[PDB]
Amino acid sequence: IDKEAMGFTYSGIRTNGATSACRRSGSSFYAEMKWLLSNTDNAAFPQMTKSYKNTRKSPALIVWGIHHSVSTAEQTKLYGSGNKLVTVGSSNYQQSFVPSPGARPQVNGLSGRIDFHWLMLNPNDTVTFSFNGAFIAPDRASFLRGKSMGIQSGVQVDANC
Amino acid sequence: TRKSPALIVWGIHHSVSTAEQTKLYGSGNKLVTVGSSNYQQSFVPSPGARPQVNGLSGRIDFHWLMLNPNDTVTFSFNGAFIAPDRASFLRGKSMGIQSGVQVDANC
Amino acid sequence: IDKEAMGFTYSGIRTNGATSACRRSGSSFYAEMKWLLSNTDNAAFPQMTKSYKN
Amino acid sequence: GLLGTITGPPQCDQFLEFSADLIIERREGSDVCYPGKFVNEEALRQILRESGG
Ligand SMILES: *[C@@H]1O[C@H](CO)[C@@H](O)[C@H](O)[C@H]1NC(C)=O
Ligand SMILES: *[C@@H]1O[C@H](CO)[C@@H](O)[C@H](O)[C@H]1NC(C)=O
Ligand SMILES: [Ca+2]
Ligand SMILES: [Ca+2]
Repeated sequence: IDKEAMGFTYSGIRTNGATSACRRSGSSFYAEMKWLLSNTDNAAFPQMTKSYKNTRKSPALIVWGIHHSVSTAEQTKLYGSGNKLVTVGSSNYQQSFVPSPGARPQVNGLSGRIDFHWLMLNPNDTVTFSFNGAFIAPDRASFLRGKSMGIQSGVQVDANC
Repeated sequence: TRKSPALIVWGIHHSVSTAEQTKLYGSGNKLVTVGSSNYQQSFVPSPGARPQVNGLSGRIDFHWLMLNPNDTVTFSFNGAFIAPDRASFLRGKSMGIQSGVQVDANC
Repeated sequence: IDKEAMGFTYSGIRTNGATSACRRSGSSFYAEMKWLLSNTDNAAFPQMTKSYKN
Repeated sequence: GLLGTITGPPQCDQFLEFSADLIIERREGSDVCYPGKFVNEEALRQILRESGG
């Protein structure tokens, strides 16, 4: 894959969400993603709308995420009191999203859960994100390279044979 | 009424602005709950900004269902609903093909 | 199939939900399900969380 | 488009009650007129293909 920046800009919110799960130099997050939060704790999350166009000549993999917190309190803590909606939209896509906060068995200590979706953005098309919280945002879009073959194994690699 | 299954088709209008959804069907949440003896589903509009295809950034998506004989399909809705005026029925046998050449009636 | 209890207990709501469709000793329900109704009519169903481990 | 014979966009006015032994889809076919798609669309395509109309 070849990654390409999507050109998104945010003001009035945070952009440096992190957790003990994704540990880099201390707490961090997904490299090609950006956790978005209300500017301060329990603050208000503004209604935002961001767009990206596939300017290249092959389809573009667009991956976003929804954060179903463990507690409705954590959801108001991060994104703010009030209902939260995410409407992804392209020419082939037309989907809303809503965080369903609820306890889940502790996986990496966090009972919240992130749902990763994806779509193929046709060349010259645009993907539109409209959101006001609980939205893990894409930073770079992925593009395919060439031909390969996917194998799963459990033995050494050997370049001699 | 007939003795062969019926093709019922409805549609949901996912608008561009939540204001457009209020302008048309009124504010508040909208819900369509198609029901039959075989089919229990439910549909909700998703108003949000989209690239404009043929102009209107709104989107009307269509769903379908096969209603058995003597059976009844029940729609329950309060907006953002594209309604079926006529049902569709199948006539018999045919061959579905996909081509890009002429049609020779003589061969 | 072998059935083993899941150890779920509730309060502040009802557990005796039944209907004329599942007929037994009168109106009943599913033997392995428990229809959770609010404690009384229109009483708020309290938010709950229950867990079972295999 | 084959699915347009059910809903009835303006391109499909001639085929709302069509009857055929051989149905020929073309690339230029469009199932729709106001932006939108069909849900489970190939399943229904495959049905109308052998529908005889
Ligand atoms: C996208 O559309 C514009 C306007 O029609 C056109 O100039 C451009 O070449 C298109 N892009 C591609 C990759 O065809
Ligand atoms: C339903 O079945 C009954 C069988 O007694 C029949 O008389 C009736 O015509 C049927 N109706 C439809 C709509 O198929
Ligand atoms: Ca580069
Ligand atoms: Ca036992």
